[PDB]
Amino acid sequence: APTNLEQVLAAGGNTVEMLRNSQIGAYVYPVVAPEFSNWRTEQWAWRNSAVLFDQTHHMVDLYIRGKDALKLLSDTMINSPKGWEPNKAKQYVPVTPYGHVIGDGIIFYLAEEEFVYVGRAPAANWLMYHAQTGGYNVDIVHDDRSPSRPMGKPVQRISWRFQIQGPKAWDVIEKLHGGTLEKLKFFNMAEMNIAGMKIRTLRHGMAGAPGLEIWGPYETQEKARNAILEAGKEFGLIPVGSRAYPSNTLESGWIPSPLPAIYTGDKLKAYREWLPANSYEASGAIGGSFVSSNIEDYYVNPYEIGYGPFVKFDHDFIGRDALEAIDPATQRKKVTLAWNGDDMAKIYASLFDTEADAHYKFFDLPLANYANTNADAVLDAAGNVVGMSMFTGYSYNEKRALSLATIDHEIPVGTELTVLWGEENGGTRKTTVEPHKQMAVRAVVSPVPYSVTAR
Amino acid sequence: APTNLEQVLAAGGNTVEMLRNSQIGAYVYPVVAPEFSNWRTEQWAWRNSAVLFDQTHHMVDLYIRGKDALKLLSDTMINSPKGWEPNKAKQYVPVTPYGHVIGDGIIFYLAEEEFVYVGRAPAANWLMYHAQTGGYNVDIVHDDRSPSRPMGKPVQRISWRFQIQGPKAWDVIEKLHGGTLEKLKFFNMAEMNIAGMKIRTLRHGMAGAPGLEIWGPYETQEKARNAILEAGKEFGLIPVGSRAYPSNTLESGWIPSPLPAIYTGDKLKAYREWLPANSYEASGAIGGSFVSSNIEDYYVNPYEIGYGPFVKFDHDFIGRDALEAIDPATQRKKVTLAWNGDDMAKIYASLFDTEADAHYKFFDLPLANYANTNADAVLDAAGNVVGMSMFTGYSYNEKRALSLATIDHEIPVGTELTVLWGEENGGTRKTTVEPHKQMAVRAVVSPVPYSVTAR
Repeated sequence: APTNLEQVLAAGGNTVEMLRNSQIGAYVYPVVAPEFSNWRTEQWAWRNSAVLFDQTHHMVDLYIRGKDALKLLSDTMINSPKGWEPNKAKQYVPVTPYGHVIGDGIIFYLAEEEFVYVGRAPAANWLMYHAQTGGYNVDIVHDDRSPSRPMGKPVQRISWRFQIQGPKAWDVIEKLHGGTLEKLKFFNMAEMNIAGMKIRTLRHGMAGAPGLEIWGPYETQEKARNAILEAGKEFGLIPVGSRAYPSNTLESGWIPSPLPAIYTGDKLKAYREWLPANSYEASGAIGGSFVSSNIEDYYVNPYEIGYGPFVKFDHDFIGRDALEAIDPATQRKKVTLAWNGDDMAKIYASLFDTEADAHYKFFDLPLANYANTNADAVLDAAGNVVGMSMFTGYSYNEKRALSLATIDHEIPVGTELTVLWGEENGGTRKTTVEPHKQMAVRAVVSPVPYSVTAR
Repeated sequence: APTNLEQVLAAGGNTVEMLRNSQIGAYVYPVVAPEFSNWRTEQWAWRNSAVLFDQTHHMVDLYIRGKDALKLLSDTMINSPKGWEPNKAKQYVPVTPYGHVIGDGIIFYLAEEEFVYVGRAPAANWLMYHAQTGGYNVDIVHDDRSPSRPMGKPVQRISWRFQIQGPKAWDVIEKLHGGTLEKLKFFNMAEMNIAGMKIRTLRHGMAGAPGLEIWGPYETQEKARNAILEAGKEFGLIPVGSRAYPSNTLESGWIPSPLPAIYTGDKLKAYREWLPANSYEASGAIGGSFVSSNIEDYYVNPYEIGYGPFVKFDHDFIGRDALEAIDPATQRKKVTLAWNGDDMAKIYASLFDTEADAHYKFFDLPLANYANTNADAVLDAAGNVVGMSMFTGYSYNEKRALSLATIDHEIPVGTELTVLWGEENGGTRKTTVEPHKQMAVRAVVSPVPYSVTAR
């Protein structure tokens, strides 16, 4: 009977309990082969040779055109619009009237009155809601991420999207281009040659080496991919599969999975009435050890997950007054947590114990998340909750399990905290969750992007 | 330049070195979603509730029709053809003139002069070769297994193929049928109702409970699957994904991956000249610790992997004289090996050691194979090679790592052997293999199908 999120919550009991017991299953990175060689060698190659990341399938694309497109973005983003011209992209971050992050994605300024958003569903949904109901003179084409389990059905996108990354990425890029390619400033857009095509580019990079994101119409996907793989053999470039790909951010530092902070607040009710009952927001899941009965305790604001530097009070935008009220120097801070190797060994050892009543929560490799939104409690030595761990996995490059977290600002790097791993009472009813007992895992606060920190 | 296997071997150096360093990558179970809930709960359900196995995509189908179809099978199988009539299936096992297993699969006797083979490529290739060159009045339609990495392209098969299994499987089956369904003898075929369709059935089962394999034309796949999932909710039936599915045989006892024993022998040269250069046989891979320079040391005969009882000297068949020369009571025997939990913990612990020069070979869960054909040496206390371990993984039902092996006949159950896990010299050049060091893993000989054995 419910058709929108507001009706789902009215009928669904406590919002946290619903989300933490959702039947949605895993958050899937679709369609791309799980592995091409193996996830360990694929992780190694983005730090030691070169890789082709296939980003064609796991993100929502919004094609936004019209007289009011730039206004729609300016009205809804914390980012400065001042001086923004075609061929520059931004990491679009919208907040609610209450100052909390809704989501984020990349907004490409393609030409006059032509933009494309690329990212998870929540910030796309917010843009569509405002384009539809806010009176904007704008046309939107929504191209959903691909189906999680296509089961043999054909898959289409409007565009393909790849990245070429790694210490030898620029060598591959210039080999493809046919000569020297200028390294522009980060997120500036241009073009390059690939097999006689003019391919638009976005200056990117990771682990201290420049790279590119590239895209084009879906029909040229194979033509481009085969040229990249062929030219890159000289430099050891290998394609990366969907098993290894999402673990890259454990090293790069981007938290992809903030809870869309839209479940409460009278000013957000019209949005809850617009969001479908089968939306990401209504159907998705929360996993991990952090327990509150108030869904607001799962919200983050931009300063807490690293977007403080993007906030610019130089344009009107939703949530501006709330952000101006915040003191940036007392906000929780994004860190990397380096999980203790002995504790990791203990977690895995418990899978092979034939006599114990229970084992510790299965920690998949290289990505251990088991919901759309991840929320593990971070504790100090006295047992206080001092942060929230939001994305969890393992780097073959570091031989460490790692998570991205937001913790109280005064905690110095090198501090050993604990992350409570697993859920309470044998686990929630999520279909990703097998019965298990919890473990406090020792974790050292480290910088973001990750760098090795003595304890 | 090479067009067939014979030319590949002539140009490729030592056959073992080629196969053990092949660039083919992983042996993939295609198209079916890796997980629907999670592989641990999916494994648990085939022993505690019910499951839908989706077998539509990982096997080759041969549709064999004609006056000489039955003769073609009789001439090539060790199995007795005596008294074989429509609506009985057999596990077809062909051997070479030298007595060695080529492969195996299920042959359905559908009607007069109508058969279908379902299994891995090698026994299908053998059938096609004999149908094409042996003078048989027979027509064959070859329907390949689905692509390993479809990457969004549409996937078609002629038939869908499911199994319904688990202790509550028969309850689900009878709910679908609309009433009582007679349990026929194993591998006898009949029919059942599913959503108003007449669905052909194959009597099957596992873990002491009866089940069915069912099939139909590809176009009714969804209609059947949705009815099965709907009727099975009452009994806790869940679909199984492609990550958990191939690990079922570690409990059931079937070794899927004998090396096709066709690389040597003058009587097999005509077959090597017929096999394409991109065949399973030419392009595939051998992985594991067992090292010989003679590819024949990787061969098995039917008595060594459990098909001795199928051998019937009551018809003419290829390899009959070689099998009659063998003494069945001195042949190596198929067993399950129960890997030591402390050693498993040590294998996994090494992934989290930031200071060690090397770690042990990654042991994926729940299936740890890293080639088409698996060959790990099994050692006794004195260091002698006493068997070959051929399929490796982990059962959440047992909380044990397990492998299927063939070992010297005189080794009693309960004996603790070792399996050498990993490859030598840092590992072969297979793309599934990360750099690693070896470990001798303690393993207790146990019966097949697996049952817990005190040491």
